[PDB]
Amino acid sequence: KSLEEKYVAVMKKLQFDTFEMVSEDEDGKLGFKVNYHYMSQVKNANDANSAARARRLAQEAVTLSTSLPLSSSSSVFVRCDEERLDIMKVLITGPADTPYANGCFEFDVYFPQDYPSSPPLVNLETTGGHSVRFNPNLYNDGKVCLSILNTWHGRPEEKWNPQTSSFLQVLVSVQSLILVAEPYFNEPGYERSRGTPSGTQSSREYDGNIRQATVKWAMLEQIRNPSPCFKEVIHKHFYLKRVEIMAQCEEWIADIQQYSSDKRVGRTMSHHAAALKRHTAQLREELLKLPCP
Amino acid sequence: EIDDALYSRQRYVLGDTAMQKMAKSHVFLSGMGGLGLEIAKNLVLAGIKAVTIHDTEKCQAWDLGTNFFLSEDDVVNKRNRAEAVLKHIAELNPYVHVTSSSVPFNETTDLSFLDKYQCVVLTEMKLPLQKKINDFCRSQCPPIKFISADVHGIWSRLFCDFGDEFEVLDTTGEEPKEIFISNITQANPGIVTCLENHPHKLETGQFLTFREINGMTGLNGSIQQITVISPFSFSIGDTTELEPYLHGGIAVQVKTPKTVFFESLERQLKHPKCLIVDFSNPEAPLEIHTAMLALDQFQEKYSRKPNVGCQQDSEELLKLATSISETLEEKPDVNADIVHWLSWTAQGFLSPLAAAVGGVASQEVLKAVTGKFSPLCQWLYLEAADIVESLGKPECEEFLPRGDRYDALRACIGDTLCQKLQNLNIFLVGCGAIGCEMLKNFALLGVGTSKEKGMITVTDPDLIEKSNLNRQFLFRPHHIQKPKSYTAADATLKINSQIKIDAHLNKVCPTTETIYNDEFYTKQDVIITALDNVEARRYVDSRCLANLRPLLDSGTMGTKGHTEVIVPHLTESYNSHRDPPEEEIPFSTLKSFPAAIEHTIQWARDKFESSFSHKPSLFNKFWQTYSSAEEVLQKIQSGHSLEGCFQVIKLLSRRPRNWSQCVELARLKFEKYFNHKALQLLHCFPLDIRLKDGSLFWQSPKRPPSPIKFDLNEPLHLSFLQNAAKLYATVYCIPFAEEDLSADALLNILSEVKIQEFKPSNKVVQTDETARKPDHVPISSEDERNAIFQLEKAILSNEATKSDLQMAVLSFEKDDDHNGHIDFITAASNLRAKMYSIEPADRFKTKRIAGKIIPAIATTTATVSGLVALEMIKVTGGYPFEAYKNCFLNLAIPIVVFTETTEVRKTKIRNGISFTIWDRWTVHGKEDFTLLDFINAVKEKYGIEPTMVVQGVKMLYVPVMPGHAKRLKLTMHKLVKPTTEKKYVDLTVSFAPDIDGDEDLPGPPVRYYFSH
Ligand SMILES: O=P(O)(O)O[C@H]1[C@H](OP(=O)(O)O)[C@@H](OP(=O)(O)O)[C@H](OP(=O)(O)O)[C@@H](OP(=O)(O)O)[C@H]1OP(=O)(O)O
Ligand SMILES: Nc1ncnc2c1ncn2[C@@H]1O[C@H](COP(=O)(O)OP(=O)(O)OP(=O)(O)O)[C@@H](O)[C@H]1O
Repeated sequence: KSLEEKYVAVMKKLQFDTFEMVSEDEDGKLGFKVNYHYMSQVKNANDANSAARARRLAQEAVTLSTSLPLSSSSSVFVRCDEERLDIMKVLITGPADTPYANGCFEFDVYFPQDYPSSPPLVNLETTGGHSVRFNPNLYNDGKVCLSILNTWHGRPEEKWNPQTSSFLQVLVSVQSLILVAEPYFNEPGYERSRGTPSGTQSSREYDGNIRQATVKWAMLEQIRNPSPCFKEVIHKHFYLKRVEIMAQCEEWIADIQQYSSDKRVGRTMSHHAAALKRHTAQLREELLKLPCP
Repeated sequence: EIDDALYSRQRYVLGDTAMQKMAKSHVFLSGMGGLGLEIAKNLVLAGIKAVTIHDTEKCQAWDLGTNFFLSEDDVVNKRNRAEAVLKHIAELNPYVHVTSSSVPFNETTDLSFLDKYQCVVLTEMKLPLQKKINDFCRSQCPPIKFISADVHGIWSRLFCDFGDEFEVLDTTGEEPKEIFISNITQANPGIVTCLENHPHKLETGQFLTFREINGMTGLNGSIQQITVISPFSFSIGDTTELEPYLHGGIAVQVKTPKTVFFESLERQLKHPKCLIVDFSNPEAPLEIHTAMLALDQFQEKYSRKPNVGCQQDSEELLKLATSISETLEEKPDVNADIVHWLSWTAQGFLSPLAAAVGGVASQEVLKAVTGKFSPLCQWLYLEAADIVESLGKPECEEFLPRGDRYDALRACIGDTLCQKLQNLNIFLVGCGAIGCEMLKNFALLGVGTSKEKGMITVTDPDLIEKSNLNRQFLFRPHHIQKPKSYTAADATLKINSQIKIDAHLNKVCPTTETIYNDEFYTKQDVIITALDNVEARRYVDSRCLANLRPLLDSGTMGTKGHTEVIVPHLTESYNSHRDPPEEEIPFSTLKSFPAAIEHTIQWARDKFESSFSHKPSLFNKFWQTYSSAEEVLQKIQSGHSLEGCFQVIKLLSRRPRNWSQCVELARLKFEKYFNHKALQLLHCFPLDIRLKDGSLFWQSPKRPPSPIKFDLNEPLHLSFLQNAAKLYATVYCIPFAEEDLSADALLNILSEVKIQEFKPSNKVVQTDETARKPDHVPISSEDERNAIFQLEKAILSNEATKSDLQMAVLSFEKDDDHNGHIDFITAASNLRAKMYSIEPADRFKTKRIAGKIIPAIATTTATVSGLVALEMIKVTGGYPFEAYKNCFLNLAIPIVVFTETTEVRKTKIRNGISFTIWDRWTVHGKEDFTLLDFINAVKEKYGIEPTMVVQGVKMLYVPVMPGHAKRLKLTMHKLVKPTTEKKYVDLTVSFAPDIDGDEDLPGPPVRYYFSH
């Protein structure tokens, strides 16, 4: 619990901060010092900014600086440009007891011109070159599907609301819906297989694949190739949680080996377990080589 | 036969039944002043078969200020007024047989020759002669419709008399309404309840007909008269004897004919039925009628109009008005100011008011020969007293004539206001019909004719089309496919050679903001918009609000029109209005469950776009992104997920190579669209399937689809096949001839084509009316290997050249009939309607709806242009807020409503300080001036401390942002990093609310200057 308290104390000071992601030349043409998803959208945005687009963003900044979620199980970290508020990056640590447990994911956030009349645009960058569709609502291309973002089917009350919806609500919905312990059932049609042996078997297949992919990208590629906006955050988080990470990966290796005897899916479990062991050895080496922040 | 290519916009207003009656009507028009010329022009543009203009007066120099066809040569030759303009009028519409006459009119004149005319219009005629003619006209069998119109200075009079009884065939231009029935009870009277989500929107006493009613099957085909109970219920009479209701039911509104009564002109002078146009003065029209009757009696008594500034004439006119007023039924008090101004401006002639009255009178004439709308009953008085009321008591020397062409307007508004008008700089956006009429009004008023300052700038990018000749009267058949702005500018100078006009082809948009910068807007004094869309209106309104310049706006939808007046520091801007947008049809309703013909039309339009605009563009883009099909094969074999590769492969594998294959593809598309879809939907939802509550799924608004069987003998099937084949051949660049379109060839070609047997898939059907179109379905491995095989076969068959990998893209042309886009859309929509038992539409309605063609007529455009030009005078004169009048009119009823423009709403910010949308705070600084200095200066100047500073999209300073308190010490130039072009910069500021946790209160925009 002392580790939890230290994580709360340290990462809280690192939850919200500025970062120089955008610079302009002598004429004013935009040039970016970090990777970003909406390059064309940013470069094509006009200067006819609505006052609401600034007031709402300032109020959201106050709300984020005051009440960003924070726990060693799951936390939200936000970085915004020193000059442009409409561009942001969001780093989320996966809640425990899920295939995303302790995995850190980087998101690119853009605000459209008519914001807050329309939901903002969020894209995922931790897909590992679009290799893995980490969630049924999170396609490998980086698309994020949510009712509040109008990118997922739902009732109007679940949709975007310029008067009541907020970015904090979006983050809470992301944590509560995408990073769940049963991502396989998020897909339509698959949710009705919940409780059936075939549905549970397919869920275990998907969860093993997601676990190995998370270890590969959301942990190993993050420590090896950290994003500059979250470099200190990622190192501190992995150093603080390192023992839990190795324990969790050994537990996952033990869990996936339980289904290696399966004939429908067992070979996939064997392949994912071999990949997980390789990535676990690599992660253990990296954590042993990781200096104390 | 109606020339649709010329008349379509007017047809969408009037209808074929009315137009086929106007083709057999003769109209007699007397008096060729400004008002008579406007009426004649509107009637000729409308397409009346025969018009007989008549006038006995000769041309004078005074006439040039009211007539836009006369020339100085006409005055030199002393030609007859009617014959001097007969030649020019005929050019407006070659289909119209215009004639001229000059028979003297007086007491001894024989009126028997008038019987050959259906309608008679009299202008600038003595009252007793009008009385005699009206007595003769209404006594004929059938009665001759009588209309009288007059303009005296700033006062106008319009009168109608359509006989003892007039049979109106349609009380309004609204389409008949369809009401879906939710429940009906067996009661006396039976209470009918519509679907609870849609309002009743009907009135007691109307007639409805019923169809598709289950349970009470006897109500099918019956006609009932309803009584409104609630905004969602009504009663149609006793239904207890009927069967028990089950479900369904649709009621249709029936347009019953209505009879309107009129009275003789001589008796109508007492107790006149006057149309109220200003509800703040419900008794003004009666006073105006009394004053005009007194003026006519003065003309009878003295054989001359009152002289301007003559107190004796004004006193005599007041005495006559007082004597006349007591004879009326109501005995109103004589308005001294109205009589005084009528005496003051008796000899004047205000052109914009004349144009507005001419438009209204022409609409009444069109109603007279068709009965398409409820006519005026009976008097209508339009005022312009606001123009001269703000002048106080100007001297008579301002109004005395001086010999130039502007004596007509000088006697109306005085010399100083005319001088102000001549020095105006007006930026006219859009050169449509409203723009052309406004340019004609400018030419008549002499706007910008001063050699020192006056200048008019008109900009429009569109070219002249044949359909524009119907209402944009400045153009001619030989001006087709030439710029609107250039042609209008070159035509305007003929009306008034002293005018100075500049024409531009630029579209008004942010991309062209460089030309129309703030310095240009500062130069202009008034901005007038004749736009046809909303986005450009909002952009122009924002620019005018930024530059603090008045704006005049107007728009016409058929017989409805409105005028918007915006004045700095006085009225709200156009952006302050946020009326609800067009309601989108639900995606599930459009794709799967259409209820009305409009849904099928929209579906056909979307299908056409996706088939000939979207997918060919994607094909071209895909084959330009990747060079060769072999490269695509190598990439997909290595797992590369090229953007939409499988769809492009599917398009490539189905590419036709000759006309026969195009016909086969069209046949397959017909089968897929109109047989397989219905079978799939019925497989998902059988006819007897029931919901969770046990109610039948197939009930209103949903309708059960029926599979259609192909049959080449039916004209609709042949039309669809021909259109689809031609469009696909054009897209695939397959050459063809008209002989290939013969039904014999199509039958011979299709005889060898096998029709694939249908199989039911299990695709999810979206029944949610709140859902939208889902994104791409994940491609299965089977589809992947099928695409691989298809493109490998294509490569083997050498179908991989650049010609194979490019397709022509078709734009949705709608004005031309030979391209066949409208034909294809009509055929597809009618077939889809036949699927769901929806009543089929026709080609013209499909053209109107699919093309989003806004109905328009010349009369409404002329009226709104006259009103806008009238308000332009008030804007130029700088009159107080009370003088400006927003207008909304609908000539169908007819109804004209004047209303004070919306007052600007002060927004309280803090501690009693308030600002308006026109406000903009300013701060002057220097290079060592800092952000903290900026905050201190703002707080000192306006008594309130800023809480955040924003430079457009860039954030300058927000307290909650870490490390931004350091920016207070930074110099303004360094933190802004501005360009040397601008001496200033615009920032957005917000302030602290009274309550903690509330959003920062938005302040007015702030302009900071980098130097003093
Ligand atoms: O592209 P869309 O305009 O949305 O229309 C598509 C398209 O039909 P067409 O190519 O004939 O216009 C599909 O065919 P493909 O291009 O994918 O071959 C067809 O899919 P099927 O071949 O499976 O019938 C689908 O129909 P559906 O969604 O019922 O499967 C239909 O959609 P709509 O006609 O409803 O637009
Ligand atoms: N942003 C803009 N800047 C300048 N002119 C514009 C702009 N948007 C529209 N227009 C002009 O508005 C005019 C509209 O004219 P109008 O309403 O009489 O109908 P139309 O476009 O000529 O014909 P129809 O609507 O019947 O096809 C067009 O001539 C077009 O050039």
